[PDB]
Amino acid sequence: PQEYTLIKLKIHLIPEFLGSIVKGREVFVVCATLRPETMYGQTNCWILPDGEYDLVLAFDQVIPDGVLCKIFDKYEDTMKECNTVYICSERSAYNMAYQGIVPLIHGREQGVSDKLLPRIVSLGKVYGEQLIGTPLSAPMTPYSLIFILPMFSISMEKGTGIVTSVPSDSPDDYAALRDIKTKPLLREKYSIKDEWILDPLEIIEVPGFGFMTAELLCNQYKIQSQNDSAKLKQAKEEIYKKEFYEGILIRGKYSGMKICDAKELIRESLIKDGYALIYLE
Repeated sequence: PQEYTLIKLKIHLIPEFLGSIVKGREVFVVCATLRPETMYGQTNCWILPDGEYDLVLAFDQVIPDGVLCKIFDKYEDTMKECNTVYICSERSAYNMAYQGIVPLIHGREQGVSDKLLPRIVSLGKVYGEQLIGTPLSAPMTPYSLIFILPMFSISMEKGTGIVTSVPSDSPDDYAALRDIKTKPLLREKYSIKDEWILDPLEIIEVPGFGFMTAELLCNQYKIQSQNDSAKLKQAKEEIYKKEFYEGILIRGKYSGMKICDAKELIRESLIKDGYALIYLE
């Protein structure tokens, strides 16, 4: 029952097809991480192309034993406290509703019965593929626009089904990004443009590994595709732990600190500046 940082990546250019649905509201794509420290190295964002994601109305402010949420009679009642849209899985939007991050509204249950059934405010459904190439304004990374690209190893059953890419220090991200870089047939299939593919960033030094720890571990485990999920799971646990203790930040406000010393502060800052939320799951 764990504490995630939910990172907000703002859509920088709203696709035509979503302009009617969105209506001058700020839209953010949202992703859950355990490693806010790593957000200095975002190169892209990852989405499941066949995944179905909702455009979910959300509270502008959150109030961060157990937790509150709010219900309203109708869509029109929320427009006061809610001028914000999050793209995410329906599943994860329900979790956010039950922690007070999105509004609920009075729905009536299907069928013969009267029973009150709380619903989120979905403005529409969208497939991931329809968002590939979308520019996002990402917090902390010095590339400051980054793009949505496809990753086929994403589970819709976890987080929001949309994920951050730090190929410098995430084996999954290294692997999915290398699959894009080295498979021209795959680029052509998703109309991937060369300018959407940004290089890894040097952000975290680990004694004996340097600044591309994910690439070295992928090699050491012999990870050949983003689909090698036993090896990736294992390697993800290794890098996590290794970087927690031995990793040194070489970027941003807290450069020169060990990650175990800076992680909390970095996370506090993200929540305080509005770049992220706490999300339990």
